[PDB]
Amino acid sequence: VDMYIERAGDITWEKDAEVTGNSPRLDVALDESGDFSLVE
Amino acid sequence: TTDGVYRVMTRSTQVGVGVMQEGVFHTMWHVTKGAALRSGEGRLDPYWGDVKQDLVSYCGPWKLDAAWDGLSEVQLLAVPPGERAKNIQTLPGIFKTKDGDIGAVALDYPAGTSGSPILDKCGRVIGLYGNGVVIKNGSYVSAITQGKR
Ligand SMILES: N=C(N)N[C@@H]1CCCCNC(=O)[C@H](CCCCN)NC(=O)[C@H](Cc2ccc(O)c(N)c2)NC(=O)Cc2cccc(c2)CNC(=O)CNC1=O
Repeated sequence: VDMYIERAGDITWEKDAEVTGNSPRLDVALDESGDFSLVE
Repeated sequence: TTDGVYRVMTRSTQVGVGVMQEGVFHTMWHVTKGAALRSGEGRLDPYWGDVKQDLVSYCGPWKLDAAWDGLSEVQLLAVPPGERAKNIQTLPGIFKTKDGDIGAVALDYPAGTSGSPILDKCGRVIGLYGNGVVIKNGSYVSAITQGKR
């Protein structure tokens, strides 16, 4: 079970990047196992 | 252990992504479950982790301390399986929890993109992508998950 890493890039901000996605405001809960769920 | 963003692979399948900064490798716990990592010919051992935060660091303590300012657009430096690293800009939403608000990004990528860094305009890593919720239409919203340095 060989788990390994390989470099993929430099960490930089890219000027004039594509902007997408909305900005949802959600009520959520986080349990002790690190799982988020919606509060409905 | 040169600074940068890395794919986390198993042998190959990409199971996630992480950040090398200040000699410490940072990823989400669910990517590795704390298992040791090979880097070229060297072994990286876990140092710190927290299941509830879904984070783990290797070779030293968590180094990423920048925080979302609660106002500005951010960039996901997405490293999807089989695709080159790319930056996607977005205005975060909010996870409202009993313990406070967490910035959150409504960007949906394959599971193996877990651990991709989220950046502020100075290029600082304000958290990692990939612990989130599935909303009613089936799309995904990720917390901006950041540790404590
Ligand atoms: N479902 C999607 N549209 N997009 C997701 C994006 C995955 C991005 C990387 N993160 C992960 O893999 C983590 C791992 C586990 C970390 C746990 N502490 N994941 C997640 O947070 C969520 C957690 C979750 C699960 C169910 C929920 O009701 C809520 N509130 C939250 N886990 C999933 O969605 C699983 C899932 C659910 C439904 C359909 C799919 C996958 C099929 N989609 C894909 O295989 C690729 N896309 C996908 O898998």
